[PDB]
Amino acid sequence: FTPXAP
Amino acid sequence: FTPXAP
Amino acid sequence: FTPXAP
Amino acid sequence: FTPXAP
Amino acid sequence: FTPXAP
Amino acid sequence: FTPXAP
Amino acid sequence: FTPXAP
Amino acid sequence: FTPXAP
Amino acid sequence: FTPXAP
Amino acid sequence: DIYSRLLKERIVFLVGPVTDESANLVVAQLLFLESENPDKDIFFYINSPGGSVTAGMSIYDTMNFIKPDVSTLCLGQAASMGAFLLSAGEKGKRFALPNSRIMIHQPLISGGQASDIEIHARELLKIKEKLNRLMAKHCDRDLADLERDTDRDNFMSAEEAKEYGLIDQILEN
Amino acid sequence: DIYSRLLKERIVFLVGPVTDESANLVVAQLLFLESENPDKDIFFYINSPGGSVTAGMSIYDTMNFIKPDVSTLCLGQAASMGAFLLSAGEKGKRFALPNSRIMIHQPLISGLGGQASDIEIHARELLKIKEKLNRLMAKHCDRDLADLERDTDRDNFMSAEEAKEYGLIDQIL
Amino acid sequence: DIYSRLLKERIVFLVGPVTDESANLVVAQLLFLESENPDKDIFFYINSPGGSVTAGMSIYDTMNFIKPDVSTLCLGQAASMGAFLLSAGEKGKRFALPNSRIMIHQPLISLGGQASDIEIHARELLKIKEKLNRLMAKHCDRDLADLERDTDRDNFMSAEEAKEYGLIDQILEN
Amino acid sequence: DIYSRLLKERIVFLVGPVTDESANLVVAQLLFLESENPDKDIFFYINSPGGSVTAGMSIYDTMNFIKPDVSTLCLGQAASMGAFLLSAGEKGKRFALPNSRIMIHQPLISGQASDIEIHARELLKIKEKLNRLMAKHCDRDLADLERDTDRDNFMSAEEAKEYGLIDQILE
Amino acid sequence: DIYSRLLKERIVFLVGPVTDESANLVVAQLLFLESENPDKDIFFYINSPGGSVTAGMSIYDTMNFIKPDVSTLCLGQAASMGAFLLSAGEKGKRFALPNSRIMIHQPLISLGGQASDIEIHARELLKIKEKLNRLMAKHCDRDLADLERDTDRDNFMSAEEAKEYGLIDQILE
Amino acid sequence: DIYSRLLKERIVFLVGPVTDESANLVVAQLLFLESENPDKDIFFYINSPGGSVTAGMSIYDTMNFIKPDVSTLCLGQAASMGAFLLSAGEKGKRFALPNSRIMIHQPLISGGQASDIEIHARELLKIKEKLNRLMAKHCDRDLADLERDTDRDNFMSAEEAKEYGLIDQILEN
Amino acid sequence: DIYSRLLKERIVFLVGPVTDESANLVVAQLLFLESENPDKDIFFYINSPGGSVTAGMSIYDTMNFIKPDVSTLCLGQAASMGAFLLSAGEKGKRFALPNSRIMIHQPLISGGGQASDIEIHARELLKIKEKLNRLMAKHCDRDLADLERDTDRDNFMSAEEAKEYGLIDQILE
Amino acid sequence: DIYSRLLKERIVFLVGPVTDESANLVVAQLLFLESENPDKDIFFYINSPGGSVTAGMSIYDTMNFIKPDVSTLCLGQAASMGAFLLSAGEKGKRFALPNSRIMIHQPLISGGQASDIEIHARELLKIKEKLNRLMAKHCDRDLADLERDTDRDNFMSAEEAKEYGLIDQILE
Amino acid sequence: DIYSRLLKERIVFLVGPVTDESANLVVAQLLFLESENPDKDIFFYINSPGGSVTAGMSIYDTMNFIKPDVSTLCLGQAASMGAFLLSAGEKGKRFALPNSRIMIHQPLISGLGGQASDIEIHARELLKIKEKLNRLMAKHCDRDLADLERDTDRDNFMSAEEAKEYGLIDQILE
Amino acid sequence: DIYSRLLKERIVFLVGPVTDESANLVVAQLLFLESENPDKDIFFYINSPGGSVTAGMSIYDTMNFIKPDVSTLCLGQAASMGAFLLSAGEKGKRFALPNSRIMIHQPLISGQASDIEIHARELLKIKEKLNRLMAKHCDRDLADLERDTDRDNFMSAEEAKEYGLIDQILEN
Amino acid sequence: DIYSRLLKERIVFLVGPVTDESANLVVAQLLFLESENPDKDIFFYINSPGGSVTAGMSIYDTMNFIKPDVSTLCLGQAASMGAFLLSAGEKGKRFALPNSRIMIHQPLIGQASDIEIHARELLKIKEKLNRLMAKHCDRDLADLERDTDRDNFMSAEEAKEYGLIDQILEN
Ligand SMILES: *C(=O)CCCCCCC
Ligand SMILES: *C(=O)CCCCCCC
Ligand SMILES: *C(=O)CCCCCCC
Ligand SMILES: *C(=O)CCCCCCC
Ligand SMILES: *C(=O)CCCCCCC
Ligand SMILES: *C(=O)CCCCCCC
Ligand SMILES: *C(=O)CCCCCCC
Ligand SMILES: *C(=O)CCCCCCC
Ligand SMILES: *C(=O)CCCCCCC
Repeated sequence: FTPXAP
Repeated sequence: FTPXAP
Repeated sequence: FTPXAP
Repeated sequence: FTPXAP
Repeated sequence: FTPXAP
Repeated sequence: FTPXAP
Repeated sequence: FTPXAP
Repeated sequence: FTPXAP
Repeated sequence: FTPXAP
Repeated sequence: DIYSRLLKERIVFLVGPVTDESANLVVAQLLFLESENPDKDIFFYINSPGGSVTAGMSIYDTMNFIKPDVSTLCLGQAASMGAFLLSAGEKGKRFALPNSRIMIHQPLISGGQASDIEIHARELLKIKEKLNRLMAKHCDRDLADLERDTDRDNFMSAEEAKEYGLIDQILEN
Repeated sequence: DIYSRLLKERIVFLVGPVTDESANLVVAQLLFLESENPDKDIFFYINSPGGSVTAGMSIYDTMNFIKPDVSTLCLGQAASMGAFLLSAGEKGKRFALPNSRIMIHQPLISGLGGQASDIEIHARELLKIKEKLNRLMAKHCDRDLADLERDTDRDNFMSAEEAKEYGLIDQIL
Repeated sequence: DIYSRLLKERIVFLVGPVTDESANLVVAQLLFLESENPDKDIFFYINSPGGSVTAGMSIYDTMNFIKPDVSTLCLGQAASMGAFLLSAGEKGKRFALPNSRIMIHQPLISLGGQASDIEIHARELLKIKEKLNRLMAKHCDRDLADLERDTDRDNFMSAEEAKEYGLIDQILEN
Repeated sequence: DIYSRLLKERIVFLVGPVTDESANLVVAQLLFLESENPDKDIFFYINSPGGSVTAGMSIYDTMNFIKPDVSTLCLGQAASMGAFLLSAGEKGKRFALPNSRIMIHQPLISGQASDIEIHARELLKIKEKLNRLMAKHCDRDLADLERDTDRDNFMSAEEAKEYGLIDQILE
Repeated sequence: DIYSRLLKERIVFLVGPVTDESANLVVAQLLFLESENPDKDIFFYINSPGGSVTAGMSIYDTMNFIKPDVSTLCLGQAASMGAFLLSAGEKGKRFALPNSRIMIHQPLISLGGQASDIEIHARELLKIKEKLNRLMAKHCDRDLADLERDTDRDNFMSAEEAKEYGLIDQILE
Repeated sequence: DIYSRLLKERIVFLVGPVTDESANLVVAQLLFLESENPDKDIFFYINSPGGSVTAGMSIYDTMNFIKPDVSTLCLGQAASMGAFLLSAGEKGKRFALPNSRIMIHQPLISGGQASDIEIHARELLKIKEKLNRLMAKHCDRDLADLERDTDRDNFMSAEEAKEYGLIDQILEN
Repeated sequence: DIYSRLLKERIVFLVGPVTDESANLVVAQLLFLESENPDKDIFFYINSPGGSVTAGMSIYDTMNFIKPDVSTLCLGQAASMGAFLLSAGEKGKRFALPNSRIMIHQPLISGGGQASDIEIHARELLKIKEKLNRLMAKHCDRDLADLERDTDRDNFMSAEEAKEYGLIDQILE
Repeated sequence: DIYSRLLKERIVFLVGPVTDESANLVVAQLLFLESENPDKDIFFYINSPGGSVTAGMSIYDTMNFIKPDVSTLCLGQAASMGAFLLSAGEKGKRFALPNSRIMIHQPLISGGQASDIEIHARELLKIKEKLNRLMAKHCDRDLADLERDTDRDNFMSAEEAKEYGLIDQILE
Repeated sequence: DIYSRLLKERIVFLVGPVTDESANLVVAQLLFLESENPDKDIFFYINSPGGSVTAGMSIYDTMNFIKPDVSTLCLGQAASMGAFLLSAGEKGKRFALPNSRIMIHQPLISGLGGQASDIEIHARELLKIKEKLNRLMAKHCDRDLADLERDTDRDNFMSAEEAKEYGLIDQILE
Repeated sequence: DIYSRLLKERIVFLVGPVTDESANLVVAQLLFLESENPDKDIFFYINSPGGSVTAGMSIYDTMNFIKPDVSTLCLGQAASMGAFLLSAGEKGKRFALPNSRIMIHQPLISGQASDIEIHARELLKIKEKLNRLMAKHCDRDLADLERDTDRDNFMSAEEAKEYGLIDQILEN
Repeated sequence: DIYSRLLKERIVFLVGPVTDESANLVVAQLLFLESENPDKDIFFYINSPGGSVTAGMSIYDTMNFIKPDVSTLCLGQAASMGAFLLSAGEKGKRFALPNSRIMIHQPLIGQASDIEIHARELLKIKEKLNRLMAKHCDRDLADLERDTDRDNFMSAEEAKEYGLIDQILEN
């Protein structure tokens, strides 16, 4: 899950 | 059952 | 059962 | 059971 | 069963 | 099983 | 779990 | 199991 | 388990 | 009750499977009815799929031992040990209802050591031959007929049972 | 004890499955009511899902053998052998209540069998039972054998009005 | 009931398995019939596949203790302890119906735990086996070796074979 | 009924397992038979494989409490608590039939270490009580019954008479 | 029957588990005996392994409410609620047979859903524990700390230990 | 593995019941070996009690379709469909070990409406007749021989099987 | 494989119930990722219905001990211990997907012995209940009393309600 | 692994019940070992309580068909068909360990029409007669001997099996 | 896999019940780590609800026999034999995570068996096991044997603070 | 696996019940280890509650047949056939860990009177055999072992050495 | 293996029930395919009878989060949460095979307080599912409240008219 996690 | 039994 | 018992 | 109960 | 009980 | 199979 | 194990 | 098998 | 097993 | 009161008319029932309990209840009623009058016919009404050979034999020997004739009548069905008992009635007084069914077959089973299985197999084959012989007597036929015709389940209509020698008369409306 | 007050009025009930036990209870009452009066009607009330073909046949043959007319009345439902016995009442005296249900079908088995020979034997017996039941019910309904063969192929549910049209009952109370 | 009316004629039934409860019902009736008349025979009708040894011994010992002769009759079958009680009737008064069946065999079981306990129970079972063979040999007027040989496995007998063996005295005919 | 007629002759039966229910029926008949006549003997016929030790103890204490002597007779078998009750009859009046069987054995069973100790301690107390009382019945020592019930002890009528558990074998 | 004749001597039995069914059967007999004569002692014979605490309380409160003294006697055993009821007899009239056994222990179950519900039932179980320990301490004229110690685990007692403990008054030879 | 090394020499095994899975495993190996060399014989080793007639027919049709001769060999036993496949080997190349067992019998199974039971009974009898005819061909016997001899379970030694026509040679020590 | 490929990007999964196996597998991956690079955040993806409290606590304490920030992200659902671990992520880096669901509740048992033992375990369960409320109040920056009210029964929360409550920081695109 | 390392020295194991697959694994190894060298002895180690008679017969016929002598050795126990296969080793090359146990007994079983029960009972007695006769030859005794001595469970020490003729030599 | 990479750093896990299988798996790793270097500490991570006394005793003796100091760490929980083994680590190197719980109690059995003599035997063995564990764990905790006798009478749940106060661990890790 | 590395130091394990299956693995490893070097000791680590008598006997005879001394060590427990095998190690090379436990007892278990007698006799033969052999292992009188195995007999390590069942307790 | 070769072409399968385990496998493959190339479409083949709503929501939120268009295709059937995910494909790129079957329905599954809570939670799920699928189908919410009231079986063509798929793939 980027951005932001990662 | 008559006649004949009985 | 006679004769003979009884 | 007597005596004593009854 | 006598004799002897009863 | 030879002879004969094979 | 260092420090200290290890 | 030797001797003797084998 | 040494000494002595082994 | 009412089975009571049919018993008062010298009618005995066998309904459902032949077991040690069904048999000794039937045997007791036979002994009682002979006691009340050893010279009047008794009427053995059968609606049974079969059951224990030894229990059926206990009824059978009782039917033959007492003085009164044991008339048999099949209502619903008489199969295996039940058909055996039906055929055991006094000859001339074995009856069936028009849509009754009869079935006959060789013995059936639902052992440990080979020696023990050998023993119980002989006992089963002795039973098969005894039953085939007796029913050949009941039907006035050859043992070979009964041997051939009990090999598998043999369903008979009331008219086929009368031809076979298994009953004497089909009762009519 | 309520059931005996109805039996004194010559009402016999069949409630629940047709089994050897329930069947023979009905037969005993039929025989009992005839002895008390061979000249008055008997009223056979049926609320049953069906049951054993042979056990029902013992009821059927008794209904046809005795001197009294056996009137039949359906309350709740009459299915399979239950419907068969309903259609077997004296013609003109087969009744159903307005919300009664009738259902007819060919025979069926829960399970079966072991060897191909044995399964063949029991297939034939079951097809014989099927043809007999269709023939008899074709007569009860004053209908063609071809009609009943068509109409029992699968489960056939009928209202009281559908059953009266069919010939299976006579009128609705 | 009708079974009550059979007791008025001094007939007692054993139908089905020999259990503590069926046994004591028979024992009580034997004491009762003796109470009513110590001088008339009693008639013990047997149709049983067998059952408990100890329950059978309780019936057996009562048959032997009372003054009245206990006549025995087999209808259907008498197997294992049922045949034992059949053979135990007063000699001359043991009967079977023409198609009755008799079976005799050594004790059977279906065991427990430690080797000590199993030796104890095997030894008890052999004592039971030997007692039953000795008593049966006496009832049949045969050698213990006959009953030892002939009970090794299930031994099924027709009524005529049972009379030949010494277990019954007469077959009752049509 | 047949059993009512036997009770009229002061015969009480224990047939089958010793349970609270079978025990209290015997206890009821004992108190009743004493009520009917405290001066005639009672005859306790036993055919039992054993059962509850506590339930048997209720029969035992009742046998010892009432005025009438309670004669015991074993028919079929008297095992475990059944043998205990057999040996508890009035000495001189404990009988067995010729082919009766007597069996005696130590107690048998089929949480926390503390709870396990407690029940072990109670089981050994029950074992010791039964061995002691039966030694008293046989006029032998506690050590005797401890040795002879260590595993299952099957006895004929003559072995039971020799042991002191019965007095006489009926012809 | 036999139990009928014992009741006319004002003897009531509790044999087996303490259930709602056995307890109210005891309560009914206690009321009936008081009804026939409110001034003669009642004799409560107990052979029980224990059972429902709530059902036991219904017997207990009945024993304490009625006019007659309820003597208790232990034969065989009195364990858990059975021992509670035994100790509940009229003081001076609580007896045991020489080889009777008494057992007392803290409550036991065989919880639960949410922690709040478990807290509630845990607290309710401890109130039951303390209530029975407090009441029994009064029966025995001992301190609650004594009963807490001695019911912590199963406490088996001979009749002599029970009399020494204060749980019965006197042992009948 | 070692079984892979046996396939390397054109040996295919059927061990245990013939099921769709085991049958198709044999089929895959037969096609595979023919792919590797359509001109060398294949050796089909059979130790099987039988199973699915359908799965066996899948093996059978594959044996007859491929170019290579499929020699069959029985070790242990070949019963029902196992015996069928054994007898189906190339004539002159069907072998059994000295203490092998062969058994042949008519089809056996262990349904619903009378129509459905008739349908399946008729299908089972076609299977019986088909299996009898094919095996009559395999053994060079009259169809009446197989109809007679498969009526019930027919256990055969290797010499009884060689004489029957089901195998050709018995391999010897 | 694929889950091993997510681990190279420092993604750790907790999928399904929290048990001793899944917990220490998560712990092992957390220790592993820290050794490889103690300075990069770790991303703990949670889709879990809850599970063992002690097993979840080992994950939790591992999350707090290691040097890397542990971001938590809810996909699918985070219930009971799953919600606890989700809220335990590094403040500022706790995420949920738009249709994620969060649920929090007091401890629960499915299904003891003596009142002393029941009390001890009830006391243990209430300690766990109180510990869980306090830690979750710290995670959510709320008063202990809020969480005591809000875990009393099952508390289902949308992703928006979860961030409003303080349980996550950020709902992704 | 170790069991294949034992196979390199021409050692074959039968451990546990005799089933179609434990049997066909043994048959496959026997054919393999003969393939590797048709002229060296094979050593068949047996620790088995028994099992399928037909499954055992396939091993038995394989032992007798292949060219190599099959030496047998009992460790732990050889019972029923396990005792059968033990006795079937090359005479002079059947061994047991000192505390081995041998057991022999007649066949035993755990159905339909009387005609069908007769067929299966007769087949059971033929199997009984075949096993007794074959084992009588292995022991240089008679069929009647084996009928007497398998009538019930017959447990034998290693020393009793050598006296009986089922093994040749106890290894110590 | 990851667990072998943890073994390279001389970490041994015990996760779940202590069984003959898990115990000998741990024992092999302890002997292996000693073989690779007898002079570096070993780290025994424990998350276990307990299990078999003999299987745990097998791990215990290996910890005491080998030359390396065996540090123990509790994560999740260490209950019964798990708590015993935690307390068995080298003094000064027994650790717990902040929210770990330790539980100690006397032995317990599922459910007993045979004759009264046999039950006496097994009760006696059980009380011997009970006393040995109380004696040994008091030594691990540097307490009076009487303290452990009182405190394991029933299930004794401890927080990490409580386990350190009790003497079962040396230090809580943060 | 590490267990192979224990095998390279000539360590053989028996963990859990003694079965035909676990027993023959132990037997196979012993034979392999003799093959690798018949002059170096083998160290048999035992943690077992017992199991099959015949399966244990197959291990037993293998310990006695192979040339290398088989040292035994009890860790955790050695009960029934496990204690038997422990006691069978080379005299002077039977060890126990300080808190291991040993238990010995007479044989235990889980038709026709003739069949029950046959199995009762075989059970008593096994009992007497085990008692005699254990007397030889422990240098004791047969009367000791008959009395001392009548019921379950639990022994600490110090008691097992005193009994003659092991020789030395490992202390470090 | 064969499923590995299908993933190389950016095909992910969902076959059988939607569980936490199968759902996370699809989520992982979605994340993997995007990282391999965020600019090529992904093809989601669905043959599922349904399953866990939360587990399906996990896939759904991933489908909407990642950059690539997620094409969906029904083969065999797409029922319950499977139908939800089918309808969730990138619009214009939702496909079905000619004899596929689509079924849509409402969600289906202590103390009264606890039962109220879960009834309320189930009703939220029902309303969310109807609202989202109405958006997926470009239909009015009342249609979905009516048409998911009981099991609603749809052919591929009824599904295309409903707004649930875009194309039926021809032959
Ligand atoms: C969130 O965007 C996670 C992405 C993971 C990519 C790695 C795929 C193996
Ligand atoms: C045949 O018609 C029998 C009739 C029986 C009448 C007796 C009434 C209970
Ligand atoms: C043998 O014939 C016995 C007859 C007894 C008749 C009494 C009827 C109840
Ligand atoms: C105590 O001895 C009580 C006796 C009661 C007798 C009543 C009659 C059953
Ligand atoms: C011993 O002979 C007992 C006899 C009892 C007779 C009474 C019959 C009811
Ligand atoms: C018959 O003798 C066949 C032997 C095959 C040997 C090949 C080994 C795999
Ligand atoms: C405590 O910090 C232990 C860390 C272990 C790291 C090794 C990773 C495989
Ligand atoms: C008998 O001594 C057999 C020995 C076999 C050794 C091979 C090593 C695996
Ligand atoms: C006893 O000290 C044994 C040690 C074994 C060391 C090597 C482990 C692979």
